[PDB]
Amino acid sequence: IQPYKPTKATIWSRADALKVNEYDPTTTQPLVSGDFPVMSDEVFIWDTMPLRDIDGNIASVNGWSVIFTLTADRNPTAPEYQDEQGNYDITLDWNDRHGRAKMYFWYSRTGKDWIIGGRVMAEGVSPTAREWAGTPVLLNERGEIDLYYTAVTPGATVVKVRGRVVTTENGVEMVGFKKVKSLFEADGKMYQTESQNPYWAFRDPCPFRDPKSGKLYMLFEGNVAGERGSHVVGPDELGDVPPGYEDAGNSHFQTGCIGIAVCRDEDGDDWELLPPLITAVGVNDQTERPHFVFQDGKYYLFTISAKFTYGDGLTGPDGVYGFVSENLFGPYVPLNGSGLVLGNPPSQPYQTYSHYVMPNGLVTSFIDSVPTGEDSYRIGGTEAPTVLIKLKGAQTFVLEEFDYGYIPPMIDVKVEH
Repeated sequence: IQPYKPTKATIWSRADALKVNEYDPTTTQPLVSGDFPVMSDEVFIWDTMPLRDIDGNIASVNGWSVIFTLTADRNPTAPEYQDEQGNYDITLDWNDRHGRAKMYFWYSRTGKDWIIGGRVMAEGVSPTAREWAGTPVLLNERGEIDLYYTAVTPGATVVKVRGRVVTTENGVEMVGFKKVKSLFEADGKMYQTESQNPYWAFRDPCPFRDPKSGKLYMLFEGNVAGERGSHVVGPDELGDVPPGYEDAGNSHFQTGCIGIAVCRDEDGDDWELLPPLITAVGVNDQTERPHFVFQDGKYYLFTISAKFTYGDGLTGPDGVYGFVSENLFGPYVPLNGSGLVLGNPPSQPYQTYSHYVMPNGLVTSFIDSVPTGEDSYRIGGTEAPTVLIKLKGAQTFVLEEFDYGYIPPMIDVKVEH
């Protein structure tokens, strides 16, 4: 017997979070310009999911780059959105996007200047009217895709739907996305359920093939199981806080975690829930859109979090947080000491969200709210400038800003059927 250290959740502690520096130029997103272009006058987009293979390679098909987006109609003539003076209030329309979210696709031979493709699934295919985020996985040279996504209301279920991409020299179509399959939902012993917490998270599936074992796993956002308000911020959740920083307040209401599941097969059909990789009890309620970069034989685990969902007595920016391990199952340590990788600038704290770090170091995000004066601001619902980061040991560094929605491919796949 070679005894191995047992698998245990890595704790993101309050002491770790106290290191978060909102004013670090190496971990701040470049300022978004108030004059940003808008992709569509018909729909809002936000969460953006590039087509990729199971190993994480961003993929074009016959030279066409493809992205999937969470999408919502713009409703400029809706009476509900007319203000006191009978003028359209975009903020109300934008805030209602989540309740009417649908999966669209877009394509481009340049990895930018996206051409809208429309709905992935015909209306009525999804068992829930709300389609929330996940991952489009290109399977083979027949152009078959497994779209892993979150079916929301009733409940929140990780699901997948098989279809295929068809290309011509004029553009791209998504066909045959007809049969949504239930994979798993929160169990209540490892991941918190709606019964335990009306505000529970269970979403953002990120399937991947482990580069070391070759087994299929899948990350998702969850909360630590237990009735809302029952969790305890104990010595491990507090961590090594300095004198005067012992008070956890009511931070036991913040219970975010990064979950992982394992597949019994190579087709991603039958999944088993595992205990979480990372827990943030007392630190942050929302460890969103968990995803990996594999580099230098290490596991870089990224998650998107918000200022608003920090534990009592803690703060930090909206943006990218992350951890690094030698091993898939840890132990993980916080990148840059605190976990902060790419924070919004405090002068434009809501400029972007739902970032995605790709294996080439390029980080895509969508524009939310950009200030244009003392009280005035613009709504995006469009792609932000891509920004290159470098991963180096347990450090990250912002390097270079690229064009709006620049998502170049890492591989091209030759498709016919």
